[PDB]
Amino acid sequence: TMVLPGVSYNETLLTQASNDDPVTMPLFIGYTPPPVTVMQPVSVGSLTQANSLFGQRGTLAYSLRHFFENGGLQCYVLPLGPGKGEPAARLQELIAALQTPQMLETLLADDKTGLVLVPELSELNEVDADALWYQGWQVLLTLCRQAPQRFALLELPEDPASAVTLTQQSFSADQCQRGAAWWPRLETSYQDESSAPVVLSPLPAVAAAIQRSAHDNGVWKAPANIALAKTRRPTQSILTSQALLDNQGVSCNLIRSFVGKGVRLWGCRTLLNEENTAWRYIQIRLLVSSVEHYLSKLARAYLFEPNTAPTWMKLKGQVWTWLRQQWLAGAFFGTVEDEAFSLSIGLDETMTEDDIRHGKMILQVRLALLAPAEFIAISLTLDLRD
Amino acid sequence: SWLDYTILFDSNVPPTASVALRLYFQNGGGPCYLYPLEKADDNGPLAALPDLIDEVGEITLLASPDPDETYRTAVYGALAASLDQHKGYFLLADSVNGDAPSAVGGSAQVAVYYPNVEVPHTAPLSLPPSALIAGVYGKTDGERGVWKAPANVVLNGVSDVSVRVTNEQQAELNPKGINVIRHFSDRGLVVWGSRTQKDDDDWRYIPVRRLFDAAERDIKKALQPMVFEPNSQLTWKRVQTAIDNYLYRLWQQGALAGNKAEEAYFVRVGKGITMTQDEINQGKMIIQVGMAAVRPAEFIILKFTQD
Amino acid sequence: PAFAVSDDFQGKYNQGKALNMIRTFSGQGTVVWGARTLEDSDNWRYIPVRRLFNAVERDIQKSLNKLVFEPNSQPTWQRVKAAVDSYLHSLWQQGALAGNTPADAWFVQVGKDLTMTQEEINQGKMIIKIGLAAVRPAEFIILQFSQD
Amino acid sequence: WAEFTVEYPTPLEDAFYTSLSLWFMHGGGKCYLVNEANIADAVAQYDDITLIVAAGTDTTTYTAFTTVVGQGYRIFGLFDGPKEKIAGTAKPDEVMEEYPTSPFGAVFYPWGTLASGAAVPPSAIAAASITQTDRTRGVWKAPANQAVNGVTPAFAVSDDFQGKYNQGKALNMIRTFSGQGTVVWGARTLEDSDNWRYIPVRRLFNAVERDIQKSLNKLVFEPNSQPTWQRVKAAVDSYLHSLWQQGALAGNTPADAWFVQVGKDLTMTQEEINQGKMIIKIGLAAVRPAEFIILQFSQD
Repeated sequence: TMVLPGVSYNETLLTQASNDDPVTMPLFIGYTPPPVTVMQPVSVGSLTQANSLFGQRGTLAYSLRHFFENGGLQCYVLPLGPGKGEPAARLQELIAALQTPQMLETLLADDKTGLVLVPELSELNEVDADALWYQGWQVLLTLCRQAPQRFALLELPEDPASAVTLTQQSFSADQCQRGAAWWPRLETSYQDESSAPVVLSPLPAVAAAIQRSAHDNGVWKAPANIALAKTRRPTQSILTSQALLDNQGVSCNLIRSFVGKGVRLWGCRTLLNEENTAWRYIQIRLLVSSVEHYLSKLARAYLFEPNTAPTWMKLKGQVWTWLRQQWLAGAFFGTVEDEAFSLSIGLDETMTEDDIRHGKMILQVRLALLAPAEFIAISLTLDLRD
Repeated sequence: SWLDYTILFDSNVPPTASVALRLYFQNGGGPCYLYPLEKADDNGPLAALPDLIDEVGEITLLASPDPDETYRTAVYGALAASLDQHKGYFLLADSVNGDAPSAVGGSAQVAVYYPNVEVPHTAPLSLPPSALIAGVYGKTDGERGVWKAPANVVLNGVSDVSVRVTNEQQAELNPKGINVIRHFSDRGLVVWGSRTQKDDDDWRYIPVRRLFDAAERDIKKALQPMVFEPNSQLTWKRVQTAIDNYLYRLWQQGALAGNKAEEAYFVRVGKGITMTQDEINQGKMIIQVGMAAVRPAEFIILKFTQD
Repeated sequence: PAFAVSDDFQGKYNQGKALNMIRTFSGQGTVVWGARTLEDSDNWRYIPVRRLFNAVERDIQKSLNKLVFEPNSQPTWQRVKAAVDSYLHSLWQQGALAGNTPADAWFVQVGKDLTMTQEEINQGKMIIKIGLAAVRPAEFIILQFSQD
Repeated sequence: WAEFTVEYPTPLEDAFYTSLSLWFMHGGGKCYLVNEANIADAVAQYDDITLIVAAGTDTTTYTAFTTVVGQGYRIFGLFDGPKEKIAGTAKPDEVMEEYPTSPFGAVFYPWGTLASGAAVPPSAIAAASITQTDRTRGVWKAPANQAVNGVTPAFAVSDDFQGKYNQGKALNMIRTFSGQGTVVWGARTLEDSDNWRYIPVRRLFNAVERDIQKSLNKLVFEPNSQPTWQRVKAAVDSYLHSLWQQGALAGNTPADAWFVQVGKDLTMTQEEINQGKMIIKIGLAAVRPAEFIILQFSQD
């Protein structure tokens, strides 16, 4: 019938620590340069790591080499098999390889890149390709569309009207939210086993600074005006291509070789060929997505909560804590926090008793927006002064 | 999805059913059903079709992506009777030429999209657009809701229309209301017009028809648990409130075209009003409810003046 | 249930008499369905309105067995009248029989010349009458949409 | 575990052996084990039984379960899911009617097969989540994120076959994630009703009164007086208020978050006082589990 003091030990915890953001991670999705899987993404430490595995030669393997030698941070590699030879066959079975439903089951169960990249589109210039330019991208658009937050990365045909008529085509807004191209494909200083340049896609030199500027500056500043490392020049300037200047098809990203400075990147404005939606200016598309990744990062923590107003307040301190720093890190607009970000969870401010008895837990997330300073509208005034 | 379709079914080689169904997922997501039948005049399973749709409680839209006319008009007449007992259907249809089909003559729930759309495949094959236009209703109800007419939405992935329509015969086809797929230079192909078939001022618009069709199906599904309760007064105020708190939430998100007053609903269930004593004995209830929906804004007129 | 009946085979057996099928729905299952007795007259349908009158008198008849052979006078008439309506008022708040202003829901009366006149008092009879309006099931629910 | 091991030093593989292994792996308590023939008996005796597991035993089990709730003894039983691999192409409800509907129970499909040993019914497995729930915090907390140890589900189920069976009834499959591993998932009773979904809010009132109804047994045959009535009211409200300030029940100004009423005519009028009867009544605001999460963006 008796009982001891029951000293009753217990303890508590710690650890918000979740931080990752692997949206800035790129994926190299080429074939195998001739014993990997045909299907899995593979992390890359370095070119000294990865390009020494399976040859520094191939198509991927140079654009492998063209990544960290342009200052990459880390890329991922999804090999695709020994591509056949006769690249017009290889780069159309690839479509049938893309037409496998086996893609998204490795893509939706990937959650470690946000950057979808195949640099192998230079062979499309070698070989109707414009339909393959079209419908191949149409695959890539719908993939990143049905992906939660992934992003297609393209390049144009350097030939005019092969790209112009390509831009002259029907595309939904949601895919034009996610995906862009670069018209000047690059003459690298890579040697084509000879004196010849390896004319590579800009895409690995593109991807290197992206996560790096996302590492260094954060995403919110810009991608552009970045001198490129191991390239002789962009193979074609815009001065010899007065086509694509018609802004009736969707926008591009130009790449320009400068005189007193390097080949500076000259385009960041998404294929929403549009003036008012804040879904041009690619960094804006991607700044939100990592925050979405960051708020999903903590959303699943608060999973089977109760529906109480104090339990709302527990989250309300957190985001008010977190984004404050981030706006004070200059990632966001506004000189006060109140115009920076605003929260609106409440009893009938987000929810109702129906959603209390449906157990919904709802919040309204506000943010005001910065803008980059793209153009220089100078006016002069002499102002006589007698 | 498209993944589990490849497991259960197959893609053959000669054959347009596998092509017309993958264009549904590229436009808008969501699951879908399918009912395979082989012979057009096989009126065995065609008579056994409408008593299979009722046991699944969800079915809202109806379509048929088959190319030719003899197969589609055999279907459209098979389930044409199942539209007028008010369970909540809304089918789609295509037109073989410049006028509407006559298998369903005049009804409040049809919609006709005239020009058929082609698609490249290894000569490009034509395709009746009733398949991929079902997927574009799955995006508008996502972000904008039911009460927005899908017109400015852009078709996601096509080459060109089969026949190029111009504005001078748009004037003829926009009455006798049938819709149209248009082509523009800057933005490509786009759907255009959101008018239903029969043209009295009761329901001439797709969303005003589809707003009353969805508001009934949600309250009818939840009154089914209370269908044998006594007809006293405390039951009346509990039903009249749960309907009041449903239209008020839908009013304050911009779907009932009322002003800043309350005048968007007059739900009443009393006994002095809306009923009397002698139909209580043959047990009944009467729910007089009424809304004031919002109309789409077309024909914007400027009329500049000097002062 | 061994069979799956229909939605409409209920319909032709709902008038005249009261088959009252047992039908299984989605979600809630194997439930009973329909509460109707054998006649169709507007006084006696709806099985719960029969059992309400069937059980509201088997407790009054059980109690009044200890009140027989009591003097048929004035203090008796004001005591049964004040004891019955105190049972109905407990039954009106519970939602058994419907009506506002609970003088409208029932009535009880007992007297000398409204009922049981002088000659049938001399034979010993003590007659009363009470009447009350019960509730009925909402078997049919119709709902009307409009635009106003 | 000790007298269990002096009973069973013998490593069996039958599910009850795998149960008490798993049960006492999570601590476990003074838990009983009666056959499929003597359910109601000790329940009528032992007056403590809170949980009813399914050790793969259903047929007489469900009847005896619905027997005692046919007299309503304030318990929460809980059942097993079906054995293996619904194809999910079709057939969405025909896996459910084999289980009696009640506000009392769920099935927890995947047959957490316990890769150390034999395939364990998740009646035993989800009870371990509860075992580290009440030990963690009470009953109103939903045992829906307690992760169990070394038990492997037979099936890594879905999100959509999961999602399409979240409704109707109380499937409540037990799904392995990252981070949280083989964790319990989804909390809902058999009816999808506004009064009863969300098993802890059912189990709250399953627990809210068996203390009270027990406690006042000492208090009958007492003079049914007014100063009795107020005094009885005076004890509960504070115990509620604690339990409110525990955050077990929702609602500010907690005489809003409940109410309580007892008197001479607002409750328990004259002749039934004269019949000895007293009636009381309360009603209250409880929490509801935040099962779902949506969230809204805007750029303003």
